[PDB]
Amino acid sequence: SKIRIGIVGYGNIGKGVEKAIKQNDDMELEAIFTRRDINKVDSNNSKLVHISRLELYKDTVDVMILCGGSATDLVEQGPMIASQFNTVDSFDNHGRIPQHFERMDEISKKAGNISLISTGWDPGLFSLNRLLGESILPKGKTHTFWGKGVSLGHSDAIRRVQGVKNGIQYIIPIKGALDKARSGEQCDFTTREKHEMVCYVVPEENADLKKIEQDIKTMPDYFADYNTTVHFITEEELKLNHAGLSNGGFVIRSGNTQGGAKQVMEFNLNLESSAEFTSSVLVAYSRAIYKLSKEGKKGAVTVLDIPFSYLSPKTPEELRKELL
Amino acid sequence: KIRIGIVGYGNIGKGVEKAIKQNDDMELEAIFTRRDINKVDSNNSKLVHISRLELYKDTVDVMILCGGSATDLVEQGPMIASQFNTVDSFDNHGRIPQHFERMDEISKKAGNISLISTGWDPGLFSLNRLLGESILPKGKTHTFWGKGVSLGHSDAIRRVQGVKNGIQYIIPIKGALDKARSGEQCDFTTREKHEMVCYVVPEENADLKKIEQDIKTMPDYFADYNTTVHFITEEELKLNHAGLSNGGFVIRSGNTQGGAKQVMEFNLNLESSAEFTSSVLVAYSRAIYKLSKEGKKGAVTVLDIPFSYLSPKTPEELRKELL
Ligand SMILES: CC(C)CC(=O)C(=O)O
Repeated sequence: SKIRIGIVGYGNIGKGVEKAIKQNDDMELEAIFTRRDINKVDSNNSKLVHISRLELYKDTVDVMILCGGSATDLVEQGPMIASQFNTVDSFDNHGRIPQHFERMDEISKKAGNISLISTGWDPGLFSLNRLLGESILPKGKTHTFWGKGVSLGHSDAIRRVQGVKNGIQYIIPIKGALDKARSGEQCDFTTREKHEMVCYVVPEENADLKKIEQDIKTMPDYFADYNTTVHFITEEELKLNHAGLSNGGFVIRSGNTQGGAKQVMEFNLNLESSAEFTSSVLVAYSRAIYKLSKEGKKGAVTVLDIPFSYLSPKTPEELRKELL
Repeated sequence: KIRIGIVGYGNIGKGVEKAIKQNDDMELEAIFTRRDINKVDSNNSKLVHISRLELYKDTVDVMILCGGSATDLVEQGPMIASQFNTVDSFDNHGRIPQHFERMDEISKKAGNISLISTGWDPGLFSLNRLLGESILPKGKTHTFWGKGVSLGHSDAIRRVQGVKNGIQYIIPIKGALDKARSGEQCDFTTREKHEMVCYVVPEENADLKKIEQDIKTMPDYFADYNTTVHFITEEELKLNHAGLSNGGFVIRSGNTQGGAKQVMEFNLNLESSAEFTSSVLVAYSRAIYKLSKEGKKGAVTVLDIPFSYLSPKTPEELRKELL
């Protein structure tokens, strides 16, 4: 009696979800809903179904994983699906999370369904670890760093600079700050001390390299506040070595005991494929939502409300014997 | 406001006392000791003889069992659970299933809740082993225990004839640790992951030292590890081996469909191992308090508790701040 999963959106995350479901013997992919004309997108991928027929799958989908195609509804249609299915999404706008919760909570309850919002690595796993850290060590400081990954906005920003043909940006934690955080010494970090930015640019012929470097570095709202390095490369090297699909980060709680003893907790991720990891997280949490939906849990929930036991297909006894 | 009772005043109990002070929503009702009334009125404190534990019915919300002995907890845990909600750090992994059943039976019948085996391992490390396995079902989990005392093995060596007193350390092997992190995945033998270093204060007759190295051949505890053994004086052990610091690593190295290297790591660097356990116990007491009020009964483990229950903040404050 497999868990029937439904995927909304067939972008990198939707594709990643489909893949991860193959690593989970207790799950079955029922359908992948897409806005694209599946008449063209072929026909022999039995799973593809046009988004207009989503409603027809109310009795065949236990959990719908929202992988926002890659446009507006990628922040606007959790509500529309929630009224028909139990949902799981990775809404990542931290500032608007409180509001997303309320919206999904109303719709979820009103429909007698459960909706998991803001899961993934951050929000998601990183959130859980910040929580754990400040709960276990009430006195101390939390430090989150976002490992080497691309900042889409920044790459577009770089492309706006005169003389720049193409390019990519990376935000990278500064080892100095990581070491200090990991050491027991407490401290607050300035933006400039936590992360640096590295750009790899393909210049237009001629252009003026020293000038591009300074236009990027002094760029307000993007690089001005960070130590920024600019490397010049060819289009080939960009395509070859800057796919930009990797990422990671660190969540560190530096606390002090009562007598001044230094206690440090750390959680970190090293992901060769950011999207596929987010997808794996989405899938695991689908198992939890399915379980909670059966127990009649109603409304919206975050990773903060879910016991880790629900993420596993093993029985409580098996977990206590093998992993505790 | 949450009334805490501390059972046992060893290093963990002491650590719990101080940890409670770091929590505004908590209050220490009493510290229960098994020390004879052989005292100077005590020496003054929050210390109360264990025989009076029963008098605290309906004045204590959670009894944190700080005993470091899993063997004693076998019987003591059940006794307390029949009277109060409890939280313990039963650390004998092989016997957890039994401890769980016994505490479960007892707490259920008494309408109380009993959290067993919390701390850093069992506890935090257990949670991360589960998280790793669930997130990356296709991979390998590797746990290492940073440099520090292993305690059990300290008493273990204390069984070798000729050893009066001693201490033992477990130390992760950098090579194994780095490989685990690489995401290359693989299997390590016990010997490839940790090494053991002992310091022994010997003799009962200026005993045989070559034989003392009965430690190296000791099944289970040692032998599976490259174990070094140093002989020192009681004096040396006292001033140079107060093994308080410790830590460890829990790494999940996996691959997603396609071979992409994905690595998850959780680790601890603790200057005061006992006090960290104390902090963990206290935070979990809050969750147990909350659960008890919800009518939850029976035994639970860290695996059954949502992280939100560990915080005094409101569900709204957590989403606005930490999510
Ligand atoms: C989704 C992107 C537009 C976010 C962004 O601005 C960035 O990553 O730099």
